[PDB]
Amino acid sequence: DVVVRLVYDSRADAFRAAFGVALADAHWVDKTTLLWPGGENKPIVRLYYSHSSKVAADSNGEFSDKYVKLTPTTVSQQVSMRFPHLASYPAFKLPDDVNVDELLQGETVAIAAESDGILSSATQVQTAGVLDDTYAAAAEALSYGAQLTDSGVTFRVWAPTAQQVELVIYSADKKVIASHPMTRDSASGAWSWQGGSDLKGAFYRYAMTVYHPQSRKVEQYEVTDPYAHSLSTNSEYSQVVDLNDSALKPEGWDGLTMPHAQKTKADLAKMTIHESHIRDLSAWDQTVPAELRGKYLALTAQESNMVQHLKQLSASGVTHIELLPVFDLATVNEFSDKVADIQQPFSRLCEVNSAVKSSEFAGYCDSGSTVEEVLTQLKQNDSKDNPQVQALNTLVAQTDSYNWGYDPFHYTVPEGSYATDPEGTARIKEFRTMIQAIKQDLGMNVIMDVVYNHTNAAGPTDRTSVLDKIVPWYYQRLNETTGSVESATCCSDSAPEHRMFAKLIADSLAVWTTDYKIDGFRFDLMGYHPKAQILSAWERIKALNPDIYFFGEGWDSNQSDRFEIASQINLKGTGIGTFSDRLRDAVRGGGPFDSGDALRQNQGVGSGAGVLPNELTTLSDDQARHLADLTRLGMAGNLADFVLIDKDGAVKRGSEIDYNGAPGGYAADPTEVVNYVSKHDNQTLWDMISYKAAQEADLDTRVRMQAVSLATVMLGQGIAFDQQGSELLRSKSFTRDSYDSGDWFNRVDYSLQDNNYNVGMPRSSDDGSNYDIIARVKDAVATPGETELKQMTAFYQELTALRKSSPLFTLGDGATVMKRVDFRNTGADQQTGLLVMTIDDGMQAGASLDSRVDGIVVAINAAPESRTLQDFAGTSLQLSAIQQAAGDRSLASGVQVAADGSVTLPAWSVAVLELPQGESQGAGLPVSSK
Ligand SMILES: OC[C@H]1O[C@H](O[C@H]2[C@H](O)[C@@H](O)[C@@H](O[C@H]3[C@H](O)[C@@H](O)[C@@H](O)O[C@@H]3CO)O[C@@H]2CO)[C@H](O)[C@@H](O)[C@@H]1O
Ligand SMILES: OC[C@H]1O[C@H](O[C@H]2[C@H](O)[C@@H](O)[C@@H](O[C@H]3[C@H](O)[C@@H](O)[C@@H](O)O[C@@H]3CO)O[C@@H]2CO)[C@H](O)[C@@H](O)[C@@H]1O
Ligand SMILES: [Mg+2]
Ligand SMILES: [Mg+2]
Ligand SMILES: [Mg+2]
Ligand SMILES: [Mg+2]
Repeated sequence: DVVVRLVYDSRADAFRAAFGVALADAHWVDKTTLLWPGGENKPIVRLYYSHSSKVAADSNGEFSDKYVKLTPTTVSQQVSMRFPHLASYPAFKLPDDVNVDELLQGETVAIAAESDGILSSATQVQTAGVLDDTYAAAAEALSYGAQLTDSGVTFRVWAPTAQQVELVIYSADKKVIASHPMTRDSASGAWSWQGGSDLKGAFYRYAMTVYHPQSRKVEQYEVTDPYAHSLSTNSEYSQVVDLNDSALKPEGWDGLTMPHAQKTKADLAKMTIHESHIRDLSAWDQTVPAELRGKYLALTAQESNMVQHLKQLSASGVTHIELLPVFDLATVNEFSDKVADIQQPFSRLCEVNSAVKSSEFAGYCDSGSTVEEVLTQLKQNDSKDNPQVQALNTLVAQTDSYNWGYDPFHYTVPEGSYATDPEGTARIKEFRTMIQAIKQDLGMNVIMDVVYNHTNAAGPTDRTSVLDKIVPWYYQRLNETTGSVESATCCSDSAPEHRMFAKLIADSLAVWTTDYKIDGFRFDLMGYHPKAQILSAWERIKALNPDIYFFGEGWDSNQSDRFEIASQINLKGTGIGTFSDRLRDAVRGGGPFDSGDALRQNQGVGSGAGVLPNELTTLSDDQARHLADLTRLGMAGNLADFVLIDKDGAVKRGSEIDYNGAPGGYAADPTEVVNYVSKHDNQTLWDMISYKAAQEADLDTRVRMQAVSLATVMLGQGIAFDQQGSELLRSKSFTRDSYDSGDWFNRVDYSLQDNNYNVGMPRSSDDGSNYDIIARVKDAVATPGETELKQMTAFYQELTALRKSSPLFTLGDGATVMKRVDFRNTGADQQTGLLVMTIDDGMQAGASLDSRVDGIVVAINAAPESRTLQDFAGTSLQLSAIQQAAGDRSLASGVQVAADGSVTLPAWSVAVLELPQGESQGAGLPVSSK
């Protein structure tokens, strides 16, 4: 056959380098199929390979490395189904005798040439597809990690391209005590090593010898176990652990039960979530013991303000705590001597942070002040023209203990910095002690926020690249042309469409479910996962805990060209929940990406769109009433098929109500919809109201706007979700994206002195464009103090208590919602901002689900006027006893129910009314025919 042929010492030589290997747009997708544009209509197409070096031209423009001949072919059905985004690529066939194993041990390069054997293009090869086709089924059948057995221990790691893998065993002091070559299984490409039970507690890493296509070199490095279940401090070494060991469990752990049922849809619909962060809970609470502040174990401090506050929220109807990342994140240093927090001396900050020591704040190094004391004194002269609080805090953020933690280092070990001792197994028992305290002592279920859509890093060099060091280019999603790891998620996008990463996800969830007794999972950026993968994971976890609940962010991920995505639209009818942005934006106003004056112009139902305009808005009545349509639809569970009367009087199904061009209603059951008006992401509800409220809306009115906004969630049929501290009017001083804004901007004050509003301009890098609008709105009214915080907590607990009190609020099943739930004050003659929902328990609905009532009315008067309703004239309607008992502290203070059944609501009020049930089920509130 032909010889494919082509600072330098000749032009001739530099000229040859220009025709070399470029990009990575060839895809080896199965054993015998290669997809590559560069080979179309070319008489010579070959896959060259080199075990130990780069496929390169020799001295006189010759490609001498071993090659395999490729013949043109057409894509198979199987290939097009697996990789639809590649189905248009020119296909090429490999001989069916090719030793795939041999080629995958090193570099492979696709090379094309003309009839005379002259080179046109040469590119690197993406091999994830052939890896799955060759090894995945065999590898899926095995179990991974350091697995203690009755016989001893079996280590296993999947590394189908590695040339060598050794198991390195370390002493407690991190000295090498053994290095064992592992045994490669040819069918699966897994490597294993079996030893005795004496390895319990040992530290270990895998020493890899593996080609990495990013560097094009056979790399040698030690990597922690992607299936690690225990770690040394800062995740440097994995550790052999038996999670079933009683020494790693609090007393009574094996009998720990879920306090709230999750079996039926009606059970699930009661879910009322408090989204919390380990430091946000306790970092500021002086009544938590100092050594437990910012720790899992703070939840055991029963006498603390924070724990007593959570206990009261639970008693009032908050049912679930959702924890921001408590798997092992990368972005906090777990070595305490490398960290400085704001409660500590400025001198400590300077010793750990060279950016501070070289900054304008260096003069504070030998002061006697703490960092917090310095930040406090910086407040008085802080402004848009001198944003000095955030200037210092941005430096503090580099070396503090604070991060949301959407930065996965190891998926199946607890985070170490939240433990009192991050070295070894201690964090496991502390984490479980926290879970037990939440369930047993606080009476709430636990949801974990999980982040399988990306890794913290990829490539052969980064400290936190684990998966992409062990099986390069497999676990990350790559650009089809360049082979670069995509970053659409924020970071290093993962590839849950690949079989062994799907397996890693499911195996990880199994540990959190069985070993840590987690009750549900919130999937970060779930739209980057295939629908089929999320559903497969759910099927596997339901075998372990039949009542587990999955939900996540089902936003469009722009991955639909590669697979059917796990989105709001596509998950309809599956029982997987998604956050709904429909009611969220209708009630808050605007959207997450608004900036500048739009933050004020875009009022929501909760901040007086239409009815109480500010000086900048141009919102029309029609627009306001459209937001109310989205809000009503969301209060009915955001169902695709729910029938309502829209702002123009037209009969519309939920899918026909527009949300920014998309069908508004998307769900089959309300348990597929998670409603919210505040979350860790974007501005807090209070900060949104502060951006949007008319100047004449006083402080007490703004507190009621907060409660009215939350009422649309708490009294709706969707699952209810809220940010920790909404009940305390929580502010982040206008910070939109506070993931690294530290204790200062994320403070929640459980001593009830203030809501953390007006503590300095937020981070300039992301909110600087908002400084002008912030300065204009910030000082309109006073900052909330103890009086307003206590009043808001009472409003909040009134709402959750109402939701908890009757199964009519939480019907669960979509057909049941359609049979029972209706709205009044609809159409072109509605009173703007008055939301009136009815829930039938009468004879036409079916059985009485609530023996105390024949029906419920929810009236939310999001308006500065009193409103009168005649819709229930002649009925026996009564204001709920829960609200009557709150007197002038109720959201229903001043509501009048006249003798004739007419109801008058004051401005910015919420009333829950009921038809008392007598001897037999009554007529109720039948849904109107449409
Ligand atoms: O340096 C890593 C990464 O840091 C920053 O990204 C962070 C986002 O700013 C932060 O909001 C958070 O984003 C997650 C959302 O909170 C979560 O609810 C969901 O939507 O997923 C988001 C991604 O996980 O965390 C990310 C990562 O820490 C920064 O913006 C990036 O540019 C930077 O690369
Ligand atoms: O991923 C990095 C990104 O994280 C955070 O952005 C998140 C938004 O905060 C969050 O609201 C969500 O945005 C979605 C909208 O809510 C939804 O209505 C629709 O428009 O889709 C959006 C996603 O395309 O998710 C994003 C992405 O995580 C963080 O705030 C950003 O600063 C950061 O860059
Ligand atoms: Mg960590
Ligand atoms: Mg930080
Ligand atoms: Mg793409
Ligand atoms: Mg009844």
